[PDB]
Amino acid sequence: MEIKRFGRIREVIPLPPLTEIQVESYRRALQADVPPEKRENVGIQAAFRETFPIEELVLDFLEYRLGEPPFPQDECREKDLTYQAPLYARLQLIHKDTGLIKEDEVFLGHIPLMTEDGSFIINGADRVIVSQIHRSPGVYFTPDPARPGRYIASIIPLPKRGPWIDLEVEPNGVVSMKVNKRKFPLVLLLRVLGYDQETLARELGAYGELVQGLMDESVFAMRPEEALIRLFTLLRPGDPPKRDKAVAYVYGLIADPRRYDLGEAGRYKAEEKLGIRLSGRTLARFEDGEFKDEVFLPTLRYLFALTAGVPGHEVDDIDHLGNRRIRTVGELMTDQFRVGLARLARGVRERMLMGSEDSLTPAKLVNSRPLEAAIREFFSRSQLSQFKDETNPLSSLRHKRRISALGPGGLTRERAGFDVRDVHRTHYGRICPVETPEGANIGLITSLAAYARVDELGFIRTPYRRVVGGVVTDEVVYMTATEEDRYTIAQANTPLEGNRIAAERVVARRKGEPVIVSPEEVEFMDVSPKQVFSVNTNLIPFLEHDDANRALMGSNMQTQAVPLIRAQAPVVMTGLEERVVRDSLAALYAEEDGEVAKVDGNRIVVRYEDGRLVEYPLRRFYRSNQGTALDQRPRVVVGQRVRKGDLLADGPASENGFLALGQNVLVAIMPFDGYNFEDAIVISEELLKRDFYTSIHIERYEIEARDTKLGPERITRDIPHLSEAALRDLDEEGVVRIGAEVKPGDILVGRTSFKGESEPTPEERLLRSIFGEKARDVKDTSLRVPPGEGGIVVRTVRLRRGDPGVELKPGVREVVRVYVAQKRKLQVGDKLANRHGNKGVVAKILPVEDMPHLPDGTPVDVILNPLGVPSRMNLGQILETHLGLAGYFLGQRYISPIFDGAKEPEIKELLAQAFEVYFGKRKGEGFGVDKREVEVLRRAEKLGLVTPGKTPEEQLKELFLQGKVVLYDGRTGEPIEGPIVVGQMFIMKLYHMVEDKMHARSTGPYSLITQQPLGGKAQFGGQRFGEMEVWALEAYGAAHTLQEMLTLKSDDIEGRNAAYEAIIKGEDVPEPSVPESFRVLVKELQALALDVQTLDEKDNPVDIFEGLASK
Amino acid sequence: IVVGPQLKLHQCGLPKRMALELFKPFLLKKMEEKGIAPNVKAARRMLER
Amino acid sequence: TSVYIEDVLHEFSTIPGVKEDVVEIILNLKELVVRFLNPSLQTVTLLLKAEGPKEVKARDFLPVADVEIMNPDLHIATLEEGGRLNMEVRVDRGVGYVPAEKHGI
Amino acid sequence: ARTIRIPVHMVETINKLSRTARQLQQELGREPTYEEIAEAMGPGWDAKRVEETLKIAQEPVSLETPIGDEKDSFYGDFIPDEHLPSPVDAATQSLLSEELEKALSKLSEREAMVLKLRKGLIDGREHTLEEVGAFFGVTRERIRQIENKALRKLKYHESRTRKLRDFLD
RNA sequence: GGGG
DNA sequence: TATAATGGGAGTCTGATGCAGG
DNA sequence: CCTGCATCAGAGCCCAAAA
Ligand SMILES: Nc1nc2c(ncn2[C@@H]2O[C@H](COP(=O)(O)OP(=O)(O)OP(=O)(O)O)[C@@H](O)[C@H]2O)c(=O)[nH]1
Repeated sequence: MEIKRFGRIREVIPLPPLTEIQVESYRRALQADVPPEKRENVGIQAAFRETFPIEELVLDFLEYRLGEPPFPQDECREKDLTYQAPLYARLQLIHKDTGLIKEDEVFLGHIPLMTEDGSFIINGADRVIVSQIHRSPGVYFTPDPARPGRYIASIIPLPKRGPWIDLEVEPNGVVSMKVNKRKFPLVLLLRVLGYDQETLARELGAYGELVQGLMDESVFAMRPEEALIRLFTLLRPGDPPKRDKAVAYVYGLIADPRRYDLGEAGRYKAEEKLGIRLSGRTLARFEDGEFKDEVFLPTLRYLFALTAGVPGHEVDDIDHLGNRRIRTVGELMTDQFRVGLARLARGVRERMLMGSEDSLTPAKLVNSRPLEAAIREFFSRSQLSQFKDETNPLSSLRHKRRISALGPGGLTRERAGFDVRDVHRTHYGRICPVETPEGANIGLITSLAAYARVDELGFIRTPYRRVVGGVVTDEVVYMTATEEDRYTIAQANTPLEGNRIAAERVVARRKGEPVIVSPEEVEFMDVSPKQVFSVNTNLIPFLEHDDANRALMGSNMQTQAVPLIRAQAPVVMTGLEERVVRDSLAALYAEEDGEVAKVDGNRIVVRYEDGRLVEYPLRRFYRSNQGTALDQRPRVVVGQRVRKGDLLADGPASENGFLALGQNVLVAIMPFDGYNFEDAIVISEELLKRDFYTSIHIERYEIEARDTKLGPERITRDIPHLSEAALRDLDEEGVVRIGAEVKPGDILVGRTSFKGESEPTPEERLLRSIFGEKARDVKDTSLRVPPGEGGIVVRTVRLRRGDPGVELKPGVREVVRVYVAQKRKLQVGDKLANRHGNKGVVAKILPVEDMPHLPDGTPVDVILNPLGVPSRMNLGQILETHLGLAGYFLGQRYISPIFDGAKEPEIKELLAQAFEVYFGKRKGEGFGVDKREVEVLRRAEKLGLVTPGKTPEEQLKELFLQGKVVLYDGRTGEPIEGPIVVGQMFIMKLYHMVEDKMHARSTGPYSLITQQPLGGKAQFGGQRFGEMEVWALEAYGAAHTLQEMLTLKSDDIEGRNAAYEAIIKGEDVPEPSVPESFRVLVKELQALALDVQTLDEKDNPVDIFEGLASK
Repeated sequence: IVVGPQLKLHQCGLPKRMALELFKPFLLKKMEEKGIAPNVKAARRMLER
Repeated sequence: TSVYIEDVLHEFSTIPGVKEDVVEIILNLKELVVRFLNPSLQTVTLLLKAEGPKEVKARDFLPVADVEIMNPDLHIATLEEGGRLNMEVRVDRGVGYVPAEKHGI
Repeated sequence: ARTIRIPVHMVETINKLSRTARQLQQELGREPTYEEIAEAMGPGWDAKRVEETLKIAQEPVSLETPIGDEKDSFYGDFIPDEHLPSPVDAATQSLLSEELEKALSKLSEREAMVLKLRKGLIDGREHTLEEVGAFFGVTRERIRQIENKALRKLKYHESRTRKLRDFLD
């Protein structure tokens, strides 16, 4: 069908590569494709250059190299291996005493490599590293809350690279310095820098009472060396103030370009703010034997000038996105790399003392264990390294562009308040105002705006078009927040004739504040409305019509859309759904021009102009982290002529290259018999019949056979006391055959384990003797099927020890994996949502004969209750339906861009053209207006919907332009007493499906210490009946019900055993006994040397252990 | 949870598979009183698969 | 109601030489309209064998007495040079809508 | 240093494997196999012994190890208690004793008394030939015979009251 | 990080 | 069981209450 | 006598919780 696009906005630049924030960050850190001599000092390179040379003997760093991966990406995922490259480093050993030089290339372990789409493979699982927002290093000045006329200057370096500093000015009048939460007079530190009373008086003095308050005579009564010793006694009480020891402490804390690192952004922000230029990233220097100041005096100078009200001095807003920067993958990994390198150096210095000061090379001197652990620690356990969200291609694309304020070096949950969670004015065009979690994390986790990119310093930049005179150039400038506030920025929709601003009054911003301005005053202009919102928000058509709280739900839920076998793109798109599939890397494109030689289910072979017969294998039914099927399908035919960049295969949840998160269904908006109540949804059985909303899902099962002190676990088809009916679908070896239907209780992999000293009790001995069957040496441990799961066995992997290429963790003979698939039809309790935030569970599936239908016999698909619209204020879904109605009959799909879209009149033109096909067909087919259509028209003119005094066709078209049609109830045949809104809507099936969530337990596993039921469905747990639930039972006064919850249904052991026996014998359950978790409480208080005594009414002790604990 | 308009105020819809687990001891006793299984132990073995 | 494809153990397979996956193949066979001329006939089994660079349609099923394929133009599988295909489709008479989990034929 | 204490000499051997493998990884640019370490360790060492040594060297892990970013989940909570009988099993053991005694008496108590002494309900009194000399009521070879007729009548009596078949699991 |  | 070796390395915000201090 | 000032103990529920 035809695709009609609305909107007048010409976007001068396309969206940037969307995963570039990941790819570019790590490529810059490793520089693997750069020749060593040409590397800039950044990332991995910078870490080596910082840690070396290592002093005593001197070990010096030459260069590093990265090898190729031992195994390819697919292979790593299979074998539970990390995708990584071997790292080597060339080191030269120098003897500071002798002259000796031994040089060798030492192996430092492996480093994980990033794939093409911006993710990692860590132990077989695909992972994402989330960027971290934090306060930029630099020098800031904030108002002191206590004294309304004074200020604090804070010098903050990069995280873990130095202390926080506070320069409060105390009530006594002297300027104080705060380091590691301890305070002293700042004048003392100034003298150590070699400052004299003259320098401070002549430099500053202009502020009469402030500069004199810093002056303290006792401090001046000593040369720079004595003042250094004096300060050290303040910071480290009890440590003897040896001159080399004091220098070492203060140097490492202040001047050392190893223990103190301002940022590269810190240097720029400091140089720019104080109007000085920094020679390095440290606050001071050690030069010609004494200390020479860099930062401290300019920072003191700015503070006094600010307190006095000198022009050009302002306080800094700490949530401004110019003073807040992003820490990307490379930077996070490099920080952990730097820690691991410094630890290895501890091993080097300590080994340069023990064992002979001569017979050592660099290869024996280096133990790489500290480095390997730090990198492995970061990737396998950091709280920024997350399990990839790959439910559908958009899930992972969004995951990679997220920004977290949490994690190692940032806010905690308990540690976080309003200023940080707010939407700052500088978020415009940089961080999406919509896409954030609802609940406790609101505002801490956000998403990168679509046109934003992170610069080399770590500040988020956004594009704007230059405007010279009144003419808008095509030159685009990416701006930081600090630089953006200088200019006057017009809105992207301001009218244009050609390249000229066509309005006499334009809508613009100056420092985020909205302002009306004449075309003479316009310096820049927005590139597009798209630049303000995240990628998910940009996928919501008619967004200009949706309340923000609901738009949020629309964004977040597209992440949760399950790939459907029949998946289709929405009939109303925003025009981004093409780009998302392409940047995600889910689909497949042609490298150069060529002709398709072969097309298969498994592969596509293309013959290019070059003559090379490139073969593209297709990924078929691979199981993602969330168990949705990632599978690619061929879109071309043998001999098809393709150009460069044309589609070859469609990925999951994509249709002919457009993002398909759901299906397009015909919807009626109307109550239906209370099956619509409070957001529930009623659907037509026609949807299951034609396999709409069916999705494939795969669950993975695994079992190990290991060596025990009692003998080997063996995976075998021979399992004690089981009938042949039970083993039928098992192969020779005890593994289920590929292509079998397995249901709950069925054996997947047979296994036997050797019986413990529980070697059968005499009760079992006599029973076994009666039947004349020896009690077997092994017991049945077979892997089976959990309650509620099962499907078709599609694959088996078996890995033993002593087979090529495989070695398991110690003690493990063999590992078997069984992949089981299921086709899931939509059912009652599965969850649906559209892009505007209407979400609900399927409560009823009616047979097609009950569904409301159009006069021409077509039944509707979904019935949504109108009560969900007005309080929610998400109207985009309404406009989406109307344009969807026209498209149903005209056979078209639309692109309506956000904020430059299809407007109401334009949709009306399209709706009228549809009516001709819905009606004109009928008038020609020899049918006139229906009797019931008149009855509804009667009711409609009482409503003011149609104008009185027109032919039925004239009135029906009037209703059709309001998006309403006559609807017949399939139960009665009578019309709905009014015209009903009907049209095509895009609705997705989300990841929350009852099959996954239904759970129940009679009795089951218990915890070790408490003897209470376990938690969670996978453990067959019991439900938690918590403090508030007990209150509920208490307020009702249901004491025996409550007592059951506290005893027989949990940790009362004598009672719960006895209660079960009663139910199976038909007796009533016994009165409960003492709960075991109370006995634990008693014994734990005894371990604290407290005597807890249960007493009777006579004040005599009562023994709740029934004699077992007393001698 | 799913809405159930047809229920009277004192009722709820309970999936049969959930009810079988929650009442399992009761179900075992009743299966012996009528006749689906010889005794309590065999009846439980039948519900496993 | 049922399909057996040679060298295929279950629905999620894929056939060398065939463009369509088995899921799509069964999806196309679900559109097949098969008329029984004899009112006494409740079940049959259509056979299809195809090879070479051909687009198999519903006509290519081997003709059986008292059964007429009302839509012989329906596309089934696209095969490529070297692509093969041998299947047996069981067609039944029944009422209403009976889902695959229900009949298990 | 270890929660599970190791003999001082054995700790020395483990540390040797560590150093050895660490050299081996530095020359090979990748992790060594068990076999590569067994060669480097010399005679007496095969790959099997290197693995068993590593199994012994494994240190235990805390039951209180956190799972997840929320600070509200412990590893021990996912561990069932395998020692204490479950309600089903405890119920089963009571029911088994009840059918077992209600079964030796439906032949004769005395031929049940001879057989019951030869194994013991809550005691476990299985010798073989000597001890059985005293009080059953007969001399000594005879008890082996009534053991068979008790066991034999039990076997016939079992096919009717086949309720004991299901206790074989 | 995700559901209400 | 024996050259001599002699002092360490490292990280929010609220309200209530019991304490050395103009 | 009274007031700064620190040290301490608080910060919602249930479910997945992908180790
Ligand atoms: N305590 C608590 N409740 C939650 C949480 N998450 C979701 N909820 C529930 O979410 C529900 C929100 O329901 P709403 O749909 O906003 O109810 P409403 O007032 O009718 O709002 P509208 O439906 O838009 O009219 C509440 O009833 C909460 O019990 C949570 O994290 N904590």
